[PDB]
Parts: sequence; structure tokens; C-alpha cells
Amino acid sequence: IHVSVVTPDGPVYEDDVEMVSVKAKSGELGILPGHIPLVAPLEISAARLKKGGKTQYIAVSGGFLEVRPDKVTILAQAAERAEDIDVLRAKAAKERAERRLQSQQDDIDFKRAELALKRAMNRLSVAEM
Amino acid sequence: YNHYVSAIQQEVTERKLLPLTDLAENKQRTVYEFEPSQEEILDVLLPQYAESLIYGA
Amino acid sequence: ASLRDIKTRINATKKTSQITKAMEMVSTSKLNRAEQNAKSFVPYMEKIQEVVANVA
Repeated sequence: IHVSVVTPDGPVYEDDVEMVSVKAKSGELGILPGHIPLVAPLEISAARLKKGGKTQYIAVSGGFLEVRPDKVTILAQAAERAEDIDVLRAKAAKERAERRLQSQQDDIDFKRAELALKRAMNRLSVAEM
Repeated sequence: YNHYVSAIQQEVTERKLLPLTDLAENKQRTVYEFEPSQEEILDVLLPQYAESLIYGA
Repeated sequence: ASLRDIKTRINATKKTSQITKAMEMVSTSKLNRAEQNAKSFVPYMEKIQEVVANVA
């Protein structure tokens, strides 16, 4: 009945919509309660949720579809509620520089402490006694 | 790689990734309606499994 | 040896002890965050493993 989307980085979105459609590879499918179990890959497209009072959209990349008469699960490597592929690419490009600068900050933070420890240690050897 | 056993103990482990000759089945199994082809599904399915293993390690 | 030399040696080793303690605290905090970061990965793996075992 309910549908859930999961990501290696954690859960993304969940609802109880009872009608979901998505563009699978070499065809297109519509899911209703009581469906037979099925396995099929998904293309780069935006999944749409309808049976929730109003339409709703979510984008996936490199997805995989798992359907059960009890639950519907979508395995994806990247997801976004903005329904647009271009904004997803822009988000990835934005996060690239952020992670790069975070890594640089971590490296310099470790290096400063290492230098401080080296300077502290040198004085013991200086004090020959 | 090293496996995190406890805050004081770490051990070196060796694991075979592929050709994945050894695998374990689930206690409950259900047949699936392949679409479009069972042979075509595996080609996309397997690399994600390998990448997830690498990420966990 | 010399009294002044002993005093200087004591001061130096105290400084090194303080620095090492600070590093230990930082490493403990980083490990604490890393534990949750690792824990946040279970459901995707536990689902893909079941799917692969069922299919293959």
C-alpha cells in the first residue's frame, strides 16, 4: 500500500499513496494495490505519486523498482523532490566544492596539531640534562 | 581492511568479492515476474551490490 | 644533574601530556560521530541483499 524511497545516504521520502506510476526500461507501468510481485529497472526520470489527493513528483537516478502487494520500495543512488534533473546536476556540482573544502579544512586542522606536537617534543630533546 | 570489533580490538580480515561463487539464500523466498528479462536484470543488479560491499568495508 | 634542568624537563613533559590529552578528546569525538555515520547505512544493504538472494 505505502511506498518508500531509500538511499545509501539514508531514507528520503515516505507516503501512503495507493497509485504510483514510473517509466521503467522498455515500457511503462502503473501500480495498484494487489499487484503481482515484479522486478524491473528504471530509467532516469521523475516518479509521480497520484493517489494522495493531489499529484506529487520525485526524481531518481540509477534506480531499481521492487513491488510487493504489501509495500512498494524503490532503490536509488540519488533522489530529489524537485522533479528536475538539471537542479539535481546543479546540486551535485555545488556539493563537490563543499566536500573538497571540507577535506582541505580537515587536513590543515590535523597538520597544525601535528606541528604543535612536534614543537613541544623538540624541547625535551633540547633539554639534554 | 581492518574490522572494528571493539574500542580496544581491531582485526585484519580478507574477503573475496567476486565472482561471488558463494552466496546465502533467504529463509523466505518468492518468485518474481521478470521484466523485461531475467538475464537483462542481473547486468544492472550486480555492480550496485559490489559497490555497496565496498562502501561498507 | 641540575635542579633547573629537572624543572625544565618536568615542564616540557607536562606540556606534551596536555597536548596528547587534547588530541585524544578530539579523536574520541570524531569516533563518536563516525559510529552514527556508519549506522545510517543498514536498510539499503539489507534490502539489496535480500533482492539479490531472491533473484539470482
